[PDB]
Amino acid sequence: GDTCNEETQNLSTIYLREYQSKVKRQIFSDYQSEVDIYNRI
Amino acid sequence: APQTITELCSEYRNTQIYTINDKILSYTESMAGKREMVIITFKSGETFQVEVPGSQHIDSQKKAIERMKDTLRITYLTETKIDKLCVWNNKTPNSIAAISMKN
Amino acid sequence: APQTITELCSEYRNTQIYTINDKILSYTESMAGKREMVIITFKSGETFQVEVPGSQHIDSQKKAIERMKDTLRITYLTETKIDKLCVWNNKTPNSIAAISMKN
Amino acid sequence: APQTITELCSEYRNTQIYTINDKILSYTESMAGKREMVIITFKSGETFQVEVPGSQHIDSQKKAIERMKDTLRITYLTETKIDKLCVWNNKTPNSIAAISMKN
Amino acid sequence: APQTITELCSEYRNTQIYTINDKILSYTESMAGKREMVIITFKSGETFQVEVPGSQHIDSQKKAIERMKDTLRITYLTETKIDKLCVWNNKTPNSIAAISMKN
Amino acid sequence: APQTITELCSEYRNTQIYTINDKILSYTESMAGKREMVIITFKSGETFQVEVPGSQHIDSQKKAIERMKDTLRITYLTETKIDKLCVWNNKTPNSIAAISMKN
Amino acid sequence: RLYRADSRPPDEIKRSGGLMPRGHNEYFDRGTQMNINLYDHARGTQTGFVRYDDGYVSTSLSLRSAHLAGQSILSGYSTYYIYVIATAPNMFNKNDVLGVYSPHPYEQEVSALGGIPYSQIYGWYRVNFGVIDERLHRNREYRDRYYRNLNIAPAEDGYRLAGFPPDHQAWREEPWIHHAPQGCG
Repeated sequence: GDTCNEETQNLSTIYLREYQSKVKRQIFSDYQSEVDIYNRI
Repeated sequence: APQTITELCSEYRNTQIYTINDKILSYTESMAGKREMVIITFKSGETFQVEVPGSQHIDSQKKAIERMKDTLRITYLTETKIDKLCVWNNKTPNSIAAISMKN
Repeated sequence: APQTITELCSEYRNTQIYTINDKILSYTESMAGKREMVIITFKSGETFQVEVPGSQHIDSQKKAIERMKDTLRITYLTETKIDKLCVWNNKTPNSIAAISMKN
Repeated sequence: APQTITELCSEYRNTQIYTINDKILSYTESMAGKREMVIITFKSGETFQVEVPGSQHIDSQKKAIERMKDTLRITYLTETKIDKLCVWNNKTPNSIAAISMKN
Repeated sequence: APQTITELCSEYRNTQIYTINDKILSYTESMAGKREMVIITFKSGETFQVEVPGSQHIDSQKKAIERMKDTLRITYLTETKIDKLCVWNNKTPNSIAAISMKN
Repeated sequence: APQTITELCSEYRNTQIYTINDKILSYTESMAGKREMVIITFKSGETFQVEVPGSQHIDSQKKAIERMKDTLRITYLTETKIDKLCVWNNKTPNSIAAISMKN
Repeated sequence: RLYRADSRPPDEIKRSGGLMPRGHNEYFDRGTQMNINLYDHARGTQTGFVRYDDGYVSTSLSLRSAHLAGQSILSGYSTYYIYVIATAPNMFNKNDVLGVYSPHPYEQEVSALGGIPYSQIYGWYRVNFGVIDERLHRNREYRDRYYRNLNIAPAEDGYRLAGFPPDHQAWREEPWIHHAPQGCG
């Protein structure tokens, strides 16, 4: 029944959300500033 | 140890929780003498700071302070919504004690 | 030296593998004195923390506790799913000892 | 404390606000002896630097100096738009005190 | 100075070059006592680690070990293909001592 | 005082200014005991290194040396175009002293 | 690379995070639980737009096709752009995933799941008065090393996403039967 269109929309969304994380891993990483852990501790 | 920012904030004196549910609008970083600090503002009009490493901080806090300024820079740069802020209200702008974000 | 988190985790008393296989849901960081910690929650209701550097910590772990806090921040902003957590279950909330992510 | 870059800029002798409202145009970094510094340039024509840590800087300012070089490298590599700079105009190129960005 | 990884590796007894041309498949980080280390695996079964601060290390390597770990976290998170790994082949899993990337 | 990599680089001995106007091609990093360094290569076919830290390097150049490797690491990942490199031609490979990026 | 005509300009595309499906304001926007469905998308038609409804943004395999398609839908539009997009797993070859149930088979489109992030866009040609300005304006945020290696999502990953309704014959035959979601066929 709707399980179909609800399953469809769900496998699709989980396909989306995981791809949206690949992209975030690309672009948000530009902003990652490393730290001198030996400096602050 | 506590499990939420709200429980964290209340073991403290002169603290208060603010609900933001918004991304940081402005970010100001200053290396000016005796004013090394970060100031952030939200479109709501609120302004908070990460204070100057003075004596009102026990030694262990010094490494936590630097960590907080890294977080605020990357949050502002990425546009991540900040949910709540636990602040010290005895000074202006309010001091940031803890921060939380949810996805 | 151990080859997997499960193995590395099995070498400690009071630890246990948790298969999360999901992205973090909440990130709470506190620079509040004597509570310099990071709290993470998932949508299953679980809550884990990175403990405040303290008494039951050797000096090599110190540089390693900071490392964990930085890793958790960027894993959360980017929605990277955590695979397995190897926590010490004798603290509350469960304290994070190791972490692994795949893909 | 002050609540914006301009109010803060006003507590020091020999400073001026520069409204950038544009992204950094060039970035130069030097690890050359006695000249370990950062110079940045804009479309408008100006050139600014981040002083070499000598002794016109107190201990917390050293940490603050490094942070600013971190932020400038990030802002450049990413074409983040800077808003206003507060600089000490009694140096050549002018020396950076604070920085602000708006989204 | 050697101008290549193949060359650099080539002068430590017990080294081995590895042509990987793939990205890191799993990343494990531990702040557990004495296992404060990173372990990375490749689809092709091979496991490698960045050892715990061994006493046989010099202090400029102290800084270089932490750097390597930083590199592995960002390389892993970014899906950047690694070219080769210079490693010590007398530890288990094989211990990384240098890494290269291309294109 | 200097305001360009050319102006700054002409203040030293045994220094040359190379114009690349190309992004990095390869990136090598070594934790190898005594060879803690970074090596980069471009298409022109030039190999440059960030030298290992040692007693000749004033503590000030120490921090500046670690910054350069950070810049070269993220410049590679971002595939950022390098404009010019001031290098000490009296060591092979040429030792990086300064670096500039533009646009 | 793939191509698509669109009336939306390069700064509106940057403002939204990329080329977005109808209704989706921006890319990482979770506030609009948008209906995603390949079959429903492949059959739809929006005036002034190349199929962009139902959680998918259609793209063509060539410039002359991208332009042909742009000239039907955006004819007269004093200005529109032709976007050059790189191949990545979020793309699905319509004809391949839907087989003989592909609504417009002669069309040949590679639809994209959820939209196209700005970092995945290569560049764009400006198109004035229905005539292509041949100088491609490049996108500086295009992640070349990341999108250089990736390819379109192979059909075996989309069959379950084919989105046919439950009673659909396809779900009961090859190759869809092997990947049919719960409650379908």
